[PDB]
Amino acid sequence: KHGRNHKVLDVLCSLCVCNGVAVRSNQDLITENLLPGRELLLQTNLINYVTSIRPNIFVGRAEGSTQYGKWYFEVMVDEVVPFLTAQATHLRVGWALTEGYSPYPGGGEGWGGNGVGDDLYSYGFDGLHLWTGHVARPVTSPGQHLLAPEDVVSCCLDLSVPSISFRINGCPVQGVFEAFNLDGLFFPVVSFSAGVKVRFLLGGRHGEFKFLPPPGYAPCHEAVLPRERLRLEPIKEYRREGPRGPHLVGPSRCLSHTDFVPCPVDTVQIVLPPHLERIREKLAENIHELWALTRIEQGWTYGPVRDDNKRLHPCLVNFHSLPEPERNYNLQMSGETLKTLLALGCHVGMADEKAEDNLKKTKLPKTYMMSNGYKPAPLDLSHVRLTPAQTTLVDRLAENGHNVWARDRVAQGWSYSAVQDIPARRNPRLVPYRLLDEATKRSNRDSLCQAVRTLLGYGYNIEPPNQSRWDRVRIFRAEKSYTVQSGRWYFEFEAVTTGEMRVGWARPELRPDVELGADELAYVFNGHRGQRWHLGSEPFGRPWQSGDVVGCMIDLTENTIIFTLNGEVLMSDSGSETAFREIEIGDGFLPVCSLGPGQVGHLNLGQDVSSLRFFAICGLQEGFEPFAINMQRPVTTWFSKSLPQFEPVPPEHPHYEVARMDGTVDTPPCLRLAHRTWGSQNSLVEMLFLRLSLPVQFHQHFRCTNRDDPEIILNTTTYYYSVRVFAGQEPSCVWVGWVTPDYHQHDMNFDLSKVRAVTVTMGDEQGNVHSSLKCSNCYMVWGGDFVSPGRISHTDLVIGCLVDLATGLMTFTANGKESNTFFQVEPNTKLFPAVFVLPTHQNVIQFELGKQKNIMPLSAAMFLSERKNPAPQCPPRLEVQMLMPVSWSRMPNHFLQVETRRAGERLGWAVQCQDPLTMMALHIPEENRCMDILELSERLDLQRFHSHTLRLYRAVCALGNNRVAHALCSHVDQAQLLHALEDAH
Amino acid sequence: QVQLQESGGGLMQAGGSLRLSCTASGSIFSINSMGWYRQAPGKQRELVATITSGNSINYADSVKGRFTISRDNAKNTVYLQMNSLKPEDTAVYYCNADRVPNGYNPWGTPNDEYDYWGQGTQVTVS
Amino acid sequence: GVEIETISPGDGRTFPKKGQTCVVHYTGMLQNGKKFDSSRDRNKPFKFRIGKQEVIKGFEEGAAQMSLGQRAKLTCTPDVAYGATGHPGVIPPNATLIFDVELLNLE
Amino acid sequence: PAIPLEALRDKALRMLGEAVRDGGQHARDPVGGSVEFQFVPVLKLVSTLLVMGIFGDEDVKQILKMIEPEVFTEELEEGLLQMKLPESVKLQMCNLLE
Repeated sequence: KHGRNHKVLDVLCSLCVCNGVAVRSNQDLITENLLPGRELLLQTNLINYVTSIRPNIFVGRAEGSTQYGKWYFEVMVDEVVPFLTAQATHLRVGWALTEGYSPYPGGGEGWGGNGVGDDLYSYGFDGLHLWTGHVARPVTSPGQHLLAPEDVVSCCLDLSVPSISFRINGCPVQGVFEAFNLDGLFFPVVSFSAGVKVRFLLGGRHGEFKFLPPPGYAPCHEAVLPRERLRLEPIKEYRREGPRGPHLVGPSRCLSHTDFVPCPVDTVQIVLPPHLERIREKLAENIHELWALTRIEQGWTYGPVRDDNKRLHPCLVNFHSLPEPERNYNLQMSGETLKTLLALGCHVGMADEKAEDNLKKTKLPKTYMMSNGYKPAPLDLSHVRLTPAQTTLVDRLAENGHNVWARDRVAQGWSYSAVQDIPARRNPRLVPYRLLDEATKRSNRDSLCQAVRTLLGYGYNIEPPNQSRWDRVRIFRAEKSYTVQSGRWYFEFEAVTTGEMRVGWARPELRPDVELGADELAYVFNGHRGQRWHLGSEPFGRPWQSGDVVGCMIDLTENTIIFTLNGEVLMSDSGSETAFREIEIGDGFLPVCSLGPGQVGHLNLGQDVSSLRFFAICGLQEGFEPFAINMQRPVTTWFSKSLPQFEPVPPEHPHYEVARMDGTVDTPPCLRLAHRTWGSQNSLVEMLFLRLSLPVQFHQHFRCTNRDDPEIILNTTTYYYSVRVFAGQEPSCVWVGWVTPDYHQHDMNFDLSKVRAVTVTMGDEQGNVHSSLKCSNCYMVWGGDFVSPGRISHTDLVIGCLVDLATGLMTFTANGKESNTFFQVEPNTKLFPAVFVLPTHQNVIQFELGKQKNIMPLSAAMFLSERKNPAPQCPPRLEVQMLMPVSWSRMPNHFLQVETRRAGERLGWAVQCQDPLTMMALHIPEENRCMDILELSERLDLQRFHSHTLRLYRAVCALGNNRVAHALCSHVDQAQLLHALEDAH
Repeated sequence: QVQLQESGGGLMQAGGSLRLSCTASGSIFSINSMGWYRQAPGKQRELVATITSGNSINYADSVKGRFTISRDNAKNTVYLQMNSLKPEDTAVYYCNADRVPNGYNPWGTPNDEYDYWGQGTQVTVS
Repeated sequence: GVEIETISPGDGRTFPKKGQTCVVHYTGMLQNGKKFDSSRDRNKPFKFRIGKQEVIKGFEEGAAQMSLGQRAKLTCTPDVAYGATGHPGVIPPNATLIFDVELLNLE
Repeated sequence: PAIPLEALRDKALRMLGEAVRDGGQHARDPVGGSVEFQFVPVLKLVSTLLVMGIFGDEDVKQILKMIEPEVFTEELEEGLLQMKLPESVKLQMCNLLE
């Protein structure tokens, strides 16, 4: 009830040994009242790393998108060695969304690394289970034999009426993920542990399907964008092996389902001037002229019989002199071109100084057209080249025309494919013009360049008209245990890709949310523009390029930081060699680098001084020493993980404050939230995500089960809590409900259409639905569109959430009237109470807690000691936690080494790994999340609590309590003990 | 936008007149030409004598036989008259309403790629 | 009532007897997935013969129902063996036991 | 409870050998964060195994060599006695020599 105190463990272990003589009764009582629960103390066991590999394919569904709905791929297993290093060889195949499925090595929810089906963004199948949201549903496949070393998994996805289906060795798997989220780009993905070999069969030249695709399902190999080639890559990698060493990688650049839609500028509503008519005639003439030249150049014969089969030119006259449909076919060229031109800020010239008259007509007798003439009015330009503004205008117009035509095809019902077929309404150029390959770009822009250069020959006026916050920069800093407070240190940073990869030194308390140099906890240099960064940005040095290495050095004796580039010291604007000076030693300094999107940098701290280039040029004679010169093990780093994880509200938060008001009488013990700086400076209005620290856990067995009636209250299985929304706070901004421990969405302007949901429809071989259970990571009322919300009134809206831990329902009520939300969950689900609020008032929300008639308060659910206590209370464990966007995460010392390569045109791409790798994972029981045991090197509170837990274990098994020792062998096993022995970090 | 349907099939001896009616309901954007293509069983689809708005005549590679193809623009309907018949003429005929006319492509690639297809109809010859 | 679902197929005919030593490697789990034993980390399978009651009697029933070389699950309900009251400090009272087992080298 | 005694028997030898070789060269990243945290648990484990009698003849000879190569020659270069140690390591080593 009072939280994790390291002194209560001291009390417990002092309760065990009486001045050299142990008391068996107390030792057994501790081991029977604390250990069996596995809920208070931190559990730990060894697990394997899980790595996921995807093809370079992204398919998505959107309104008016240029991509097909049906896709189908497969993976064949070649060799699996199960139970290498005493753990089941994880192997799952499925789809995954491009926004949300970003598994990182180590950590993860529950136990072990996260693979396909570990969260609601991905949906997997390991052979006999359908994995989704870290919950396995046993599927009734005809084989039910896992993924054997000889096995085939064919996976298909129909994005319209969303469904994902699997087929093992041709047998239909009796289970389908349905009605999932379409907000993103699905990609094929295989998650695996060490010791597997599989071949990715995408179809076509990239492998051959051993089973036919279902009717209407296109092969996945033809979804490759024309700008790229097929390749196997990790999902989201912050590290990649290189020649000199590991290369840190920033956040990847990813597309979106709205990027495959064309959105051209409407030009039919654009009015036309008489200038359009005046210029359009001669522009159409010149179009005919350049074309006649091409007709002469091509086999196209000069035959006025108008027969395309005999390659005959229809017009065959210098003046266009055509029938009406041909004439307007020539003129609407210029008509639509000038409409798109004037839709922008561009005007139209009127033959300034008779420039068209000045420009002459140079006829060439060699290109004589038998019918048109010796030369069909060549209209040679007067060496008027295309202005760069004009060329950008051409590409702009080319993009517009391509988008218009693609929109037409899409409205007709066309889809993009790498191969082209006409009957199935498929095109290889239907992708938007930004995603187009350069050749078709040239083919589209050639005629437009000719038109623009003709207009420039005439007198014409020339005038022109991933990336989310906390997901754009990856911060790699040295571990907090390597802080330097004295001496001369030097470390290098190679810039493999030019851009924003700010490099320098930083304080140990570098906040990962704030960018480097925007605060006082960083001293960095941004070589994208050369600008140094400390509490602002100032000009310095010079911009870098590819291959440039920055040898950042610090002098604690001289209180300076100096940046050198390629062996020469970078000087400031004033000419001072030192970039920063008078730098207080303070707590210490750490090497740090913040890489941007699609950015690659090689951070060489100096473990190999021979590998430290330019160190002899700068640093060796100056007295500077390589960072970690004599260190044997490599320096561990901490990347700024972007996973949104709930953490407690700081007591000194500059804007939000949590007040712990006492229950008193006619009021329940409640946690009220207030906005300190509301209606003043720094009055930010952002979507705040809040939850209570303790979860309520549904019963494992789902049985049918004024004055407070004692027998009803003794047999009560339901629990109640409520949230008060004050008069100032708009009810359209509060979202009252529950969240699973797998909620990691920090998107602003949250709405119930942005929740993660999936219905795992399990069925029978005949087709009858076995079950249609639903899975979601959060269950809230639609407070934004609440009938209770529907006019600003002084009343306060109280929303109660009656949850039956036995039945499984979570019925909501608003102001006594029962709401029509009846979310029903599966057994053994933990559900933290939560509200998401957009602050519109100083008094925003209040977690009232408490109880009603014949209902427990929520404290009875959270706390087992107060299970039968009907008095509402707020023990110090209960607190309000706000969602953090990013947090520090330890980079694993060794990563799973995966080799991906194509064997041939028949076999195709193959993924292989054979190097076993294990980590010890510390698992928080209430939050259902685990991290490295090595990660406790900076989390000192968890370090101390776990150390005193180990001390309690030793004290309770001490003095020959062999029964307790046997009991403790389950919590701490031989493999864990030996790995902790051999673990140097 | 422009939905066009081709109808008219029959079986009779060589020399039987055949009226093939293709109706294009929609905008006049695709009125520029009414192309016709025949898919013979096991043979590359090949081109028919095509008319552009105003009934411009242009004989094609498979123009063998009497291709009396005409069309009205009031309801955008094109009728092809196969007066002659040959055993090799047995094929599925498809009509397309497209804004590119016959052998007339000065436009860009997208404007050359505007094309609307149709159902088509199998025609057999005794 | 031990529920059995096969995971890795095997021979399917050589079910153990009274008198045959089942060499078994197993990872014991609680009903909530809380691991409470495993012979894999001890790297010796715990070599029990059916009929001496060295095991959970549900473990005996499941091992008898299995064959040599085939993974199965054993859903040992608390009423079976020490499910009702397990070695204090390992198994909570009245807890279903999931036993992910496979037979090897049946003698 | 039983644990593979031969496994611990070779593991203590190997681990304390690496500890001695890493302490012989001056490194700024000792295992655990300090020399005392690097050596005290391993010396305690080796002493417990020695008094329990798990170590064999050649293993005892290896421990003796790693304590001091020169005086304890059976017939690393820097012995475990010569190099500077903190008081906890000194106490555990006195218990080891006892």
